[PDB]
Amino acid sequence: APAAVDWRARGAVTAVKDQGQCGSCWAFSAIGNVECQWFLAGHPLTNLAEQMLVSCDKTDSGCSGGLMNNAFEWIVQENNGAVYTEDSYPYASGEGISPPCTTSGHTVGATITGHVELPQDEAQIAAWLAVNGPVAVAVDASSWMTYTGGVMTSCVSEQLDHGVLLVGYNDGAAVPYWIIKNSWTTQWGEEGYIRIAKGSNQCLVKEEASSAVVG
Ligand SMILES: *[C@H](CS(=O)(=O)c1ccccc1)[C@H](CCCC)NC(=O)[C@@H]1CCCC[C@H]1C(=O)c1ccc(Cl)cc1
Repeated sequence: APAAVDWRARGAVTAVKDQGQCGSCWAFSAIGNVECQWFLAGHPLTNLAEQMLVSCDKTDSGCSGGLMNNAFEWIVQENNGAVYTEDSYPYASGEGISPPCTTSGHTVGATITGHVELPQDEAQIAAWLAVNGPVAVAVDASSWMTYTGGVMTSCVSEQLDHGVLLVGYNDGAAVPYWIIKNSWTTQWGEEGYIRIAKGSNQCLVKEEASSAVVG
């Protein structure tokens, strides 16, 4: 695999979003992944609608949490593969209450056919991401509240509680790291991103790595 990859530099990653006071991280993780996969399938970079999952994916629990894999399955199994544009289905859960699903008045922005579940192995996740693009992951982010930058080297790695998006890595740096997109505005971390040390399963990053497939 390449020594280093950063999908942001290819133009493949949308702007950092803001989940607000809702536990909808899982939806931002899944949607961010789809956004990138859709672009990498040869389509214009498009902001897609977390609110569609938060409100309409009843396998998951909206502002009380969810799984990215369930989101990918819901899109395929319950919405004919379709993901609406953010423009047509704006986020409406920032205060912590997700409104009822609305099926009308939205515009399809992307489609997916399925999803893959990646090995629990940082090297194999990196090799896959180098070729196929950004990957949704679950992490322990309990220690992330105060992060303002730098490579995180002592992440509390005890329980999965957050969903984020791997967009790159760097194996050659003095402390090798993952490059991770979060959903807590650009005011958090490194313009909304975090780097965590790579190779020691920091924050349990290898446990639940997956990606949508665009056909
Ligand atoms: C998003 C994480 S968060 O709210 O951004 C956050 C806040 C403080 C510290 C760290 C993170 C949500 C929060 C749910 C509960 C408020 N997390 C998730 O949805 C997790 C994402 C990865 C897999 C596990 C998942 C989770 O905790 C969960 C899934 C399903 C159900 Cl029913 C409940 C929880």
